[PDB]
Amino acid sequence: FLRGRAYGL
Amino acid sequence: MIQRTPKIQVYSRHPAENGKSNFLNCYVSGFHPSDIEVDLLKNGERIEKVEHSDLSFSKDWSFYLLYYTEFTPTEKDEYACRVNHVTLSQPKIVKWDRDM
Amino acid sequence: GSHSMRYFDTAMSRPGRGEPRFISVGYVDDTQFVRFDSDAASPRRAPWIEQEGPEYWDRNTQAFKTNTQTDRESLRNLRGYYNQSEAGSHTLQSMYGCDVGPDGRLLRGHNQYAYDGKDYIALNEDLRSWTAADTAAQITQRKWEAARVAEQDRAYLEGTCVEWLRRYLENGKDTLERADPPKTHVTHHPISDHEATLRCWALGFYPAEITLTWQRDGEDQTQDTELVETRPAGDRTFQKWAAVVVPSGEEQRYTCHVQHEGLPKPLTLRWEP
Ligand code: NA
Repeated sequence: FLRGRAYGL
Repeated sequence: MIQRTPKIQVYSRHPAENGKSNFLNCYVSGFHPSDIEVDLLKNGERIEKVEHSDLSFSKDWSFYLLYYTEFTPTEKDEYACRVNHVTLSQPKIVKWDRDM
Repeated sequence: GSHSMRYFDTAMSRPGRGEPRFISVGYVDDTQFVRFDSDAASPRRAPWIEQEGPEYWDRNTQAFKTNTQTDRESLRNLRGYYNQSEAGSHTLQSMYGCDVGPDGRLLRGHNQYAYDGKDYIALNEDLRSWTAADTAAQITQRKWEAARVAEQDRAYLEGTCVEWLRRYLENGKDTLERADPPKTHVTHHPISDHEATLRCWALGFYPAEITLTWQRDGEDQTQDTELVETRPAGDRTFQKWAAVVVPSGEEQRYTCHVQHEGLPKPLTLRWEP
């Protein structure tokens, strides 16, 4: 189950 | 930036025996960046149709890929894997050896 | 015993050849169960994932779309952080997921990043603080602290990640919780009149973790042993060998020792002519 990563570098 | 040259292994899925169908594998690993060219050779000639795994990497961030094709080994046919990468001045050929 | 779920994500810019390619590969232990690829011609891997419904896939595909956009934006910001030109190709990788123990409780969480093959930032084991590799990553750290990103990552890792890994382990029990022991043999090849190679083989094993060693008179030959990297067979299983060069006639002083989860206890092998 994929984490949706909303914050970038 | 930093670059890592591929390690290369050429081998069969199952122990090789002449006349019995098998898979020929070329495993490339430990490399960076990810762009890489891999060919399987039969008697020096590129096998036109080969499959590969989905790009992934190890805990140390280095990439790996498995290239493979179905084949039936015989006593005379020679197989090899030919690999090129930015780290390599020219393509590197590794011969299939049944004992490795 | 213990199990892990991990996603390995790679974003790679390619100036002049479109937007950066993004690929995300998910694993339970050494079994790949899913792949999302921005270059996939048709979006529609493991059998136990097949029972998941359309709602599961809707949510996963949305997450992939978000990650594609997030990583493409990160690649753009990273070029700035390192004063790089817009002409070269660069790579952003991340790994994240959870490890659980035999009882299925969280053992630890993971969320880390590398840029052009170098560690950039990572979520600490406490799931509350960051370790930044350089002054660029310190910027990300500042922003992530201000936005309470770790609190959200801790939430996923302790809840959702573990919940789904437990579910996959339950549905995929027959393969995910089955260890296949190595099939082992020793071969012997003279390299001259005076020396020969003994090669200790392990084939058909799962999972990949294995220990192969040679001993001479009960002493480990770490320095003299050639060890190849563990390699995939193509059919779920893995292979490995270890070789030593021995003086002709001294072969019986050498023993190969094999340790693997699928083995009740270590094997001890010798060349048998
Ligand atoms: Na830090």
